[PDB]
Amino acid sequence: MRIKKKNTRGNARNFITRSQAVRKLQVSLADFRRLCIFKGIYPREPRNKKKANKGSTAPTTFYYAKDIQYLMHEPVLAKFREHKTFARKLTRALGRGEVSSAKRLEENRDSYTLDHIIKERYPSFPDAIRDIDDALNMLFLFSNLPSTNQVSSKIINDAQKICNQWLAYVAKERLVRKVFVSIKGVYYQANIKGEEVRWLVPFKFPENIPSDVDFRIMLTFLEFYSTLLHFVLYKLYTDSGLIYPPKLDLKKDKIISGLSSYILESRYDSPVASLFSAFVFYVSREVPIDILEFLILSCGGNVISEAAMDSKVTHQIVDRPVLKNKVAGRTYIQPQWIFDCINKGELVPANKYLPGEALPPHLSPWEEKKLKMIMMSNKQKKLYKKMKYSNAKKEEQAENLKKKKKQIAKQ
Amino acid sequence: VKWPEYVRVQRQKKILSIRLKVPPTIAQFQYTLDRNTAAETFKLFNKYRPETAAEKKERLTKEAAAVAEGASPKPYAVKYGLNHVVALIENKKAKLVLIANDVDPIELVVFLPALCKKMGVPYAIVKGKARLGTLVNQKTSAVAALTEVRAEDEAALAKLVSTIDANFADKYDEVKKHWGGGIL
Amino acid sequence: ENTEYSERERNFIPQKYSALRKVPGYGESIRERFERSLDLYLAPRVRKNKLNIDPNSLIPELPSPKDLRPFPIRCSTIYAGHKGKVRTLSIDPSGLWLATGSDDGTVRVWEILTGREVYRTTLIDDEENPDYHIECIEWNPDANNGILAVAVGENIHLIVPPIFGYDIENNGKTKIEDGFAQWNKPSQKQLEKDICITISCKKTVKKLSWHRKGDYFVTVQPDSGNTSVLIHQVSKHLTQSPFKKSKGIIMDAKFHPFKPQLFVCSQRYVRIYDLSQQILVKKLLPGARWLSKIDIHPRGDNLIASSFDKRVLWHDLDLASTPYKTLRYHEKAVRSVNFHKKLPLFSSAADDGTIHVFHATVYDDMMKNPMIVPLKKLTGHKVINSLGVLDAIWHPREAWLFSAGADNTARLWTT
Amino acid sequence: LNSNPEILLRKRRNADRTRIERQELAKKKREEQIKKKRSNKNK
RNA sequence: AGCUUAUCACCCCGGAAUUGGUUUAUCCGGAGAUGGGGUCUUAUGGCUGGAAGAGGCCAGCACCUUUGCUGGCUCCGGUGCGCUUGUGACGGCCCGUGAAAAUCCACAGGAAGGAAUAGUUUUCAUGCCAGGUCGUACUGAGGUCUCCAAG
RNA sequence: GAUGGGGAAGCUCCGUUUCAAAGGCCUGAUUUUAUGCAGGCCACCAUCGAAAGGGAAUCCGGUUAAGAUUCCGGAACCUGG
Repeated sequence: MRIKKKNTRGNARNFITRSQAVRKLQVSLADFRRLCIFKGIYPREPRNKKKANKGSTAPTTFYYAKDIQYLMHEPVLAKFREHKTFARKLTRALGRGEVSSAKRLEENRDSYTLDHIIKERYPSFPDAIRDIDDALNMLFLFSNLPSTNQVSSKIINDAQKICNQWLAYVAKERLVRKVFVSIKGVYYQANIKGEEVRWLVPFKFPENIPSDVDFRIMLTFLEFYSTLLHFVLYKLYTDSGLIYPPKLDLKKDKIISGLSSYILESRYDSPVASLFSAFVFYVSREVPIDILEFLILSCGGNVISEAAMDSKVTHQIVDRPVLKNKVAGRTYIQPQWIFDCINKGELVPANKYLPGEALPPHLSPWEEKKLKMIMMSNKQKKLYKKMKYSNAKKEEQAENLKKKKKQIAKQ
Repeated sequence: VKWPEYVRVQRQKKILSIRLKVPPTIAQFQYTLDRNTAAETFKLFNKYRPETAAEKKERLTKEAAAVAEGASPKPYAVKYGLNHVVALIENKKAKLVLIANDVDPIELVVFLPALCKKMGVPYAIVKGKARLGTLVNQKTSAVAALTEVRAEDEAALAKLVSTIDANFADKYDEVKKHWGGGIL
Repeated sequence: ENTEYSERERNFIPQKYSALRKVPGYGESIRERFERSLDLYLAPRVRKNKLNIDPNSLIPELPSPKDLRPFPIRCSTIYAGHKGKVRTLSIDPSGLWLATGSDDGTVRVWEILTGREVYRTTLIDDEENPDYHIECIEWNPDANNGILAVAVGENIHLIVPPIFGYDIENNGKTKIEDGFAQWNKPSQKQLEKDICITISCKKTVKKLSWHRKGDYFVTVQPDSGNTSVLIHQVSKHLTQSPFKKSKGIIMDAKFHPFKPQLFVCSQRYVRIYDLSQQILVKKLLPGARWLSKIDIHPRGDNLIASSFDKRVLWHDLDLASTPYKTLRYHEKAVRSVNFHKKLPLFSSAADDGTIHVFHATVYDDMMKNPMIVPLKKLTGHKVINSLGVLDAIWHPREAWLFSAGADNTARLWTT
Repeated sequence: LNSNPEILLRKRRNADRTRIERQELAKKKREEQIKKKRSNKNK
């Protein structure tokens, strides 16, 4: 052989720069990143960064060559091109002054579907449920958003619809194990086909949207997770449960627009799923309902709200320092009791949960050696000193918790 | 700087359009109808878009779907071919003839303003063959005419004639004289 | 709130709330999902191996120091008499007369059990003139003759003291005057200071080492260029320069115990030179850069190097050209490293006022690599203007150690 | 040495630099929009 | 392949006419000579390994036999107006100032990156794999070119 | 000696950087009236043309009827990953 050129072989055809990926695809950076979001493609780290370049030490991100080289032939890229053609051919109609032909161009418009993009991403159903962890976190955030000029109302209404479908199913087949109310929101854990998904729901207050965040990146994630959730929910309902999609009662959606609405027709294993059976809870006005009625209906209780007005009831959930009525028939609880009954599973006594007293701390469900240092190498001294510092920074923080507990317990 | 061949050619043609002395049958163009009167001409002309190929197809299938199973006046539209406009003018069937100032061979439309002044047809040289194209389902039109009209638009058209006579033909009586393009 | 974002343990302030109604709508929630979304497609994904193990299984399995007795623990004899820092030491082969040297221009000889000053000789008269001081002193290894070398600046003074008597002394004296850089007859002032002979040179002598016999002694002068290593002999007054070139700057040179070869120890190298062939044999590459002092195992198999860049390196002369074990524990420049002669022990005196003592078994017949274990960190030495222990020498027959700090005080350590 | 195989996201660089940059850019386009409103009222 | 060996050139000390040094060839020195001391390139040599286990010269012992075996020695030097060739420092001959490119290295520069259950960097040492096509025989002697050259 | 150009009824000739749009790389939270790509860096020119010019790295011993720096034994080196 002739002397081969140096920096064109091993790591140079294994990886490519962002610029080289964009150029090779002949696609805009935005659309390159849109496809990258849909396909689940990410930058990868080579063992040599400069052999992955053509010699240069430079701030560079490396994609996998065969990954981009596999993205090139794909229906979604072709449909992006078709959207670009449609865009100019519409503004041709609009810019001239003809409205009827433009309106007709809307009628003769097909759009890209993210159907086949999931088959190649999550080939098995249990793999899709391993992703639904991050998928349900976007979607439940986007339900609790005011619609802006960035994000249309149709987007939020469809996202909220999927959210309500998810909440309805989990409360239907009784698949909750753990709850955790934090400052951030309310965490749930759910054995969905026996693999424990986790997801977060914010509190139902108006959310201050920063102008800092980019509502074009988040919209494509929503666009992928949305379709992914449609296919997941069809699979779940048509396997073990119900018809999809279920209908919604109009005068129920006028009252709550939550979870007691949206009725679903068809044609246990865990202690949590057997709890609250033959119990009827009267949720008061003061507590948030949609974060709580999900849990009651999931375990096996029943809900009658103060809100619905605007019997069999055995417990009332009230958050006031002064409670007015006080009947002999009901038992009076601050919601912390429910948030502990789900976590333990053993029905915690309501003696520490009376209206007017302070709640329990609410835990999450989640010499010679200095002399024998010497005979270690530098490649072992560096590592051992690092492990010593990592244990020290833990133990001193544990000492901080103990010292703070002692300083508070005195007061 | 270094430009392409065609860019240099169209820039050279632009400066050549100015710097030469030009014959008065040309430069009778570019002495054209002003912004208000042009907008007001199109506020009338936009009410008579020739029925686009899609609209005509759907309506004539509506005729078939109705009339085969279980009176109309003649509809008025703008008239838009040069063979047809110079047919309409000289037959005196034209009340307002609109002429583009920018035509690919200039020699095409040079007789037309003076033939309109001959026949007594109230013409207006309006700016843009693209702008005429928009009102007529075509890319370009070179000419647009308004023969007959609905009676709601009749008085507005007659006033559009009188406004164009006063604004265009009276301000540009000097344009039949005077060789254009003596710009230093 | 002072710390920059994304290099922060919590994305939130932890807060206490009495009621569930009193829980605020968390404002920085869109920011968290947006940043996670960016972390998915923009942050590079790497396959890592997390080393889930105890720290205790990183220390090598080494025998506990209690089963390797004896070794010195605490100090016994404090030698307080100097006005200047004890730069050097030397012990007689018999084991009483401990010689010291300082920048107060005063060579003092002490005992080992008492700490009494049995002798004093003063070499320079204008001592605080900083141009030249007493650098290195060496007793004669020969059995019962008592010849002491003293290197002060540009000349070597062979003092035979009036300590001993007549038999041992005149044995030493007749060994000096037998022989009759230049060798001078001592003048009147030089006769007062008990100097038998002075060997004057052009440049400053910094180190000295005898043969196993006591006939030859090697002297090293930095900045002497070519003749930076000189072999002198007393029996003939012959000054030999054994090599026609020198690789850069030389810091040390010591003879092999029994087989005739010299280990010239440069700044960067240790070069094994045979003298029966007058060639280079082996070349040691220490992992360190700058080499203070060398010492050879009494069986002549292994070797230690001390270093100004904090290293102390155990060279096996059978195993490789690299160090067998690099150990880098000291806080400052490793000033002196020395073997004990009888017992399997070696010390390491750095510039931090700290001597570390080590046990080192050497296995001769079997092809088995020598085991080196630490024993005790000896402390208590005073640091005088960023300067600790200048020298350390073992007692010939037992596990005692003589130190020498910048505190103008030598110390003796005991089991 | 009994090591557990797992995946690790490296910290996305220039996160703070771009964060503050977008914070500034948003405010700048707001102010430019206000200036456009006033200048259009002078027409 | 591992050590080792240097003219030139350069660096420090030193300050020179009473003019010195120096070549085969009269050039060199207050723009720093002789002198004292050092640094560098590995030209080309030496020792070591390859490697004596190979090659050579002998000797002895077996043989229809495709039947070889067994012992030695294979060392120590010298020399030149010599021939061949390689290399170093000079000196002439010119306004004649002395092909290009592939390839490889280096400097200036200061962008970027780099830590507490493997921080960043491998021009350091050791370890792994691979290297396609075509030519390759022979001759080549008034009549094409060219290399080696005993007494 | 193509290409760009320009001749020539034409077969084809002139011309070798010329008034050619001659292309190959980097930057980015996704590009602010909402998911249609923005900004920057560099300025000569395809190619052929040497088995005697420049050029990475292989030697010794052995072996055939005829092959050897190519085969074998031994011992090497270079280049790329």
